[PDB]
Amino acid sequence: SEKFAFQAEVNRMMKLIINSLYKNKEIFLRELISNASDALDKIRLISLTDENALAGNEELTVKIKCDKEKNLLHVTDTGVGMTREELVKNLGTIAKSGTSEFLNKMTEAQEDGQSTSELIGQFGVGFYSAFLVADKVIVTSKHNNDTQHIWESDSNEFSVIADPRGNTLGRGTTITLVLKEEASDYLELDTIKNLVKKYSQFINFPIYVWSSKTEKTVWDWELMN
Repeated sequence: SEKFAFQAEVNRMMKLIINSLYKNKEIFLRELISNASDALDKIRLISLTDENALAGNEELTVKIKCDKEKNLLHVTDTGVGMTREELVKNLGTIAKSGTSEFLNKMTEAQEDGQSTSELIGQFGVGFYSAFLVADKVIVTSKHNNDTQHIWESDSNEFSVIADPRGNTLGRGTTITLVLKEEASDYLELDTIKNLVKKYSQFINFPIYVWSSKTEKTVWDWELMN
């Protein structure tokens, strides 16, 4: 277990973003899906140049799941996944070149009143919008060149620890959200299914949502796109 603090710029960008979308929280799910999407492309492309790319988990899916009892929301993809170093640099710092660009474009557009929603998605920095509805955000990730790890933060800091459960993902990443009190509605299946459906009609991968039929009840992944 090792704790860290966010780069300054990432603290600023976290706020802009939480500010930009303050009245359209639902967008946090749009992004979490996009990211997943991107992650799955990453590996697919990689499967072109490597015969063992999918050896860890032969699937390429995105699977949402609500846990009302424990107040949790999960969004797992069998994408490329992240190594320990990337969890710390990609989430805790301004690693890319296009991220700095977004910090500038965002402040210039936000000042002249122009639409920003598109900016966040444009530069894929949408991950931080998860703090709009979550008190705690946890990212479990297994990548082919490392072991499984856990990242967790309440935005005031973050920490990374190797996952004591061992490689349970195969390959991929799980974004676990500890929902705020005012977001307990995102735990309702019907609410989640419409939002997932609404933001995945452009994903090149199948997106499932652990659902119930129903007293006899049957639970199973339901294809949404």
